[PDB]
Amino acid sequence: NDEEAVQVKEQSILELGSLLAKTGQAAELGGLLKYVRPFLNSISKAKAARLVRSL
Repeated sequence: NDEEAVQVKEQSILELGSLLAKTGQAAELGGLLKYVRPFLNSISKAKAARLVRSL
């Protein structure tokens, strides 16, 4: 379903974010949180806030 797509999208955000963390990116990783802003409105506030705090 769509929930699976959202899930793999989230783990894609974590994966790519980890890659940017390993490559030492600042503006990219810092702008990632701004880029995922509209994506956080498609799901619950709990997972969104958790993602924000994690990143």
